[PDB]
Amino acid sequence: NFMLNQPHSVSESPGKTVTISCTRSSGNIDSNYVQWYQQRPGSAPITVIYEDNQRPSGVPDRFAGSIDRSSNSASLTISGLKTEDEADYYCQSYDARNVVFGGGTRLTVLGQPKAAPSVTLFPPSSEELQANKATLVCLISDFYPGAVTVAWKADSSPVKAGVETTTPSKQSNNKYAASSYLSLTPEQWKSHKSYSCQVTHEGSTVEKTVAPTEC
Amino acid sequence: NFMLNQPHSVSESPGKTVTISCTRSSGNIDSNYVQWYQQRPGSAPITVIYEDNQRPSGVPDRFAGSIDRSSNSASLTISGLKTEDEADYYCQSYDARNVVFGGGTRLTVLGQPKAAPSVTLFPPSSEELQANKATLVCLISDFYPGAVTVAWKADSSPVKAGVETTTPSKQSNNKYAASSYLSLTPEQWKSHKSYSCQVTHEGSTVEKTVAPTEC
Ligand SMILES: Cc1c(CN2CCOCC2)c(=O)oc2cc(OC[C@@H](C)c3ccccc3)ccc12
Repeated sequence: NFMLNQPHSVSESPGKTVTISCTRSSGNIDSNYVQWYQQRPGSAPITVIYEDNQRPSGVPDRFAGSIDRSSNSASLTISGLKTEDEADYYCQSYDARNVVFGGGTRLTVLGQPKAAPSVTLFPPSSEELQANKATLVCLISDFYPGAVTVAWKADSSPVKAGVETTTPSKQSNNKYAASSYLSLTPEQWKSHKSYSCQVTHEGSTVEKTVAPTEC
Repeated sequence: NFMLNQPHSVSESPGKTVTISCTRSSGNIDSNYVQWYQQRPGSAPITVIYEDNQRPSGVPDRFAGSIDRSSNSASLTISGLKTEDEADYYCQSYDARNVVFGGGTRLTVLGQPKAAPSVTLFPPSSEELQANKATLVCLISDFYPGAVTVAWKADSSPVKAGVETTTPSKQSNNKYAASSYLSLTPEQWKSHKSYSCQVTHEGSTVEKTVAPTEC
C-alpha cells in the first residue's frame, strides 16, 4: 500500500495561521477521503476534519481541510491560533481494508522564543568497551519547541536497530533536553568508518559524526 | 452525536486477564465497527483491533475484541498480561456525522520488578573541545522504577554548578532512561584529575569516573 507523509512539527504565535501537509506516497489523494485527528497532551483524540473538509459539530471553522491534487496532498489549516490548539495532528486515509495513518505532526503555540538544539556526539567510553559495549550518546540540549526527530547512520545507511531517544524534558533554563543512544557492540562500532546522529528541529537538520580511533 | 464511555483506569498483575469496556451512549454498538488503539506515552498509537475483533499483523493474539449488544458495549480483553501492555487504550466508532473516540483507559501492570540502572559516563569529545566546550554525559538506562538521584564529583568534592538531569522516560524495553550532563569549560576539565557521576536508585549507588585521556 501507500504512506501518508506529515512534517514531524510546526509552530506559530497565538492569532497566526499554520498549515500541516499530508503527502500520499503512491496513487491519488482524491481516490480516498482524508480524516484529521487532534490529540492535546494528556487528552483523548477528537476528529477535527473528516471526508477531506467536513467539520464535526463543536469544531470551530478556524480548522479547515483541503486537498491539492497537483502535490497529491491533504492539508489542515488552523487560523487564529489559540494555546488549546497545541496538540498532535494525524491525517488518515485508505486503499481497501487498508487504513493508512500519517506519523503525526506536533503543533506548538510558541510560549517562548525558538532555540536551536546544542548537539554533542560522544564515541564509546573505554570502560563500556571492556564490558563489550560501544553505546554512542547524542546529547540534545537548550531547544524550544520541545519537539525533535533523531536518525542515526552507520556510514551512510540509516540504522533502526538499537536506537533509543528520551522524551524531551524542561531543564532549569526552561529549555528542553533529551538524549539518543545507539547500543552498538564493539564489532559493529569498529566494522564502520564513522557513525552519525541527525537531529531535526523546526524543519532544520544538524548532523554530527564520530569515527573509531585509539588515544 | 453519541459518546463512547471507557473506564479512566484499570490495574492488573502479569499473566492475568484484563477487560476494558467501551459503552455507546445512544445508538446500537453493532450499527458501526469498533477499533481499539494502544498508545505508549510519547509514542504514536498503533491499531490493536479493527472491525470489532480483527487483529492487524504484528499484534499479539493475547489481544481480543468483542461486542455485547445487551450492555450496548465493546470490550478489549488482554490475556497473559505482560509489562509491555502498559499503555493507554482508546476505542473508536463512527457517527456517519463523525469518528468518535472513548476518553481512553490507562492500563497499569502491577508488580513490575526492580531493575538497577546501567550507567555510562562519557568524557568530552575532541570536536567539542575544539569548539571550546567540555560537556560530560552520564547515560542512565534500563531502570525500574523510574526515579534516580545524580550527584557529580570534581576529584572527590561535590560539583554544585552546571548539572542537568533529564526526566526519566519509559523506553521500548518498558524500563526508564535519562541523561545527566555537566557543562564545563575546557579549563575546569583539564584542572581536575577526574570527574565522577554517582547514580542512586532504590538505595544502591553506582559511581563512574573519567579523566583527561593522553595519547
Ligand atoms: C502510524 C500508525 C499505525 C501503524 N503502525 C506504525 C508502526 O508499525 C506498526 C503499525 C497504526 O496502526 O495506527 C495508528 C493510529 C494513529 O492514530 C489513531 C488516532 C485517531 C489516535 C488514537 C489514539 C490516540 C491518539 C490518536 C496514528 C498512527 C498510526
